[PDB]
Amino acid sequence: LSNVNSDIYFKLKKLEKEYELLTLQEDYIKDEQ
Amino acid sequence: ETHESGIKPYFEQKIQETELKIRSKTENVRRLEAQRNAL
Repeated sequence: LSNVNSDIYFKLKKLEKEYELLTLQEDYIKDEQ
Repeated sequence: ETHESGIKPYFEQKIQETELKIRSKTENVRRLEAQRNAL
């Protein structure tokens, strides 16, 4: 289970870099409309 | 196996704050997509 705990944090830190770019999308189409 | 289960929801608590956010933005940025599509 020590391979499940080291992968969780990593995945969370990886996917949140790609969903921080979809939160920029919110600001941008709020001012565009 | 029981020592690795008590320090595992607190590795996961830091990542689950960003995760709840990301459930509500996703709905919210498709909410403003629909308004903007009709305009």
